[PDB]
Amino acid sequence: KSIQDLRRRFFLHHLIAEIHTA
Amino acid sequence: AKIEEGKLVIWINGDKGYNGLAEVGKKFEKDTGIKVTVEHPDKLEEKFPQVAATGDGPDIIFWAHDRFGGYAQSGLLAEITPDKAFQDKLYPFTWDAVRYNGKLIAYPIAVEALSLIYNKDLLPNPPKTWEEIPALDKELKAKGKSALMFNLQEPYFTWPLIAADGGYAFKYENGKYDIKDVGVDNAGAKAGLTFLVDLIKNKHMNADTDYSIAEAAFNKGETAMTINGPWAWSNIDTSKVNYGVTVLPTFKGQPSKPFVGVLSAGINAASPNKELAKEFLENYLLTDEGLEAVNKDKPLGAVALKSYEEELAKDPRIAATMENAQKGEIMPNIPQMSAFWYAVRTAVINAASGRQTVDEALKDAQTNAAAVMTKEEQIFLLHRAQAQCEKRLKEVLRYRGRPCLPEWDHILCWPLGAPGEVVAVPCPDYIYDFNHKGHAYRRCDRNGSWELVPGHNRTWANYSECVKFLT
Ligand SMILES: OC[C@H]1O[C@H](O[C@H]2[C@H](O)[C@@H](O)[C@@H](O)O[C@@H]2CO)[C@H](O)[C@@H](O)[C@@H]1O
Repeated sequence: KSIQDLRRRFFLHHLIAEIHTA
Repeated sequence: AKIEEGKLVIWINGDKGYNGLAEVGKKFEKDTGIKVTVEHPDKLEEKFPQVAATGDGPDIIFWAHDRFGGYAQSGLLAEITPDKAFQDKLYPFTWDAVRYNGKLIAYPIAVEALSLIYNKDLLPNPPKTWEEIPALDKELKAKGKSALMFNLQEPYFTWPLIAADGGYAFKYENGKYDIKDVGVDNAGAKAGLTFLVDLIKNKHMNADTDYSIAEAAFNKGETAMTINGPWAWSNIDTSKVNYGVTVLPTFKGQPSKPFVGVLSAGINAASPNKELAKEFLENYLLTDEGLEAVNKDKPLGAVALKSYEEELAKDPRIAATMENAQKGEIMPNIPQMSAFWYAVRTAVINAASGRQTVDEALKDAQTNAAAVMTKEEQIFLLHRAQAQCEKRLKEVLRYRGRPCLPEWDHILCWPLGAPGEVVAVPCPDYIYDFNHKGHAYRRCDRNGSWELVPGHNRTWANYSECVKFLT
């Protein structure tokens, strides 16, 4: 696989988790 | 032969009419004093990018158009400058196949698609479906024969079956290919590869069958059917097998869907002979006489040159080729194609030999055909959208007459909200991982305040459509 996807997607998951409240 | 000012070296695949191409090259030398050498190195499509930079490539490389976007991306191909008058001589759709970022990067030669080739004496009526092949093979094995042998080592030959009921490479989203949307491990691709694997499990085919094994087997009357392209016909002519060329069998009622290649000729960017190369391709090869010289050696298929295709169209074998092509899809030429092919090659070899299950094999191919924006990049893009949002708030800032105010929520800039209404925003383009056809939603209450999550101080927001494709 690719580590850049892992870092990018983990970053986004973290951000989404805080903001998506539905 | 290695590149030299004042001579041409041409690479073409060993399955094509290289002798015929050599004859065109000798006619060129007789007319101009310019020597033209034709070679057919193994794995030439992989060798080219590895050795062009070191000075060991050819002046001209012949391959299907799918490899050429990668070579152009890598700066290995000269842009070709045929005038409109020359372009008018070839079919528009063939030029499209060799266009990369709005530039023509190769001359199209011929349109290739796989067909079902069968032995008329063993098989008067070939099967119309893949599903009937096992019973046909059981019947033929009883007479010391087999139903079908074709190359299992190259995914090009198994692709028509994988694609038949829903496998695809990249989704074509009007205009362009979406490299994040690969169709290698959906249900239809699994169904098709499973069928192939079951044929092997039930001993109707052998996982180790390659091109030369299948070709020898068919051309000696050992097997009733093969799957191959027009280039294969002249060896069958030599063999004197009574053969026909017909439509590929259906799978689950759906046509087999070959990936259609346009054999093309690109000019090496490292060549000091670009003008001579152009002159040879335009005035010698892409003529009725030039193409006929090649075609006589090994058939090209349906040629790009209209004047000669008009004569070739009459051949029932070319009609079958076109019918199969019409049921298939022209390959993308995007740089990602070689990663796709390597991934599908691995999957089929692994599934066919039992190294992996069909599920394991296609999951991995999906991962690899789709394997870059970094987190650092993404953070910058968010910072850009944020600044753009703040510039927006600068200028902006009875019953249901007070809107909710625009704001930045760390992902999206929310616009003015009408009181009492749901507010929908497209899932933002600058978020790489988002589903860009989706929307995120907020609710603006009747008093012009954004609705809060009950029991918390946070704003209600629904991003579930955006993160749709993140499991
Ligand atoms: O098998 C993957 C392979 O498929 C295609 O190659 C074809 C080629 O188009 C035909 O002209 C003929 O020579 O057979 C080849 C398959 O052995 C793609 O063009 C190629 O890029 C890809 O690697």
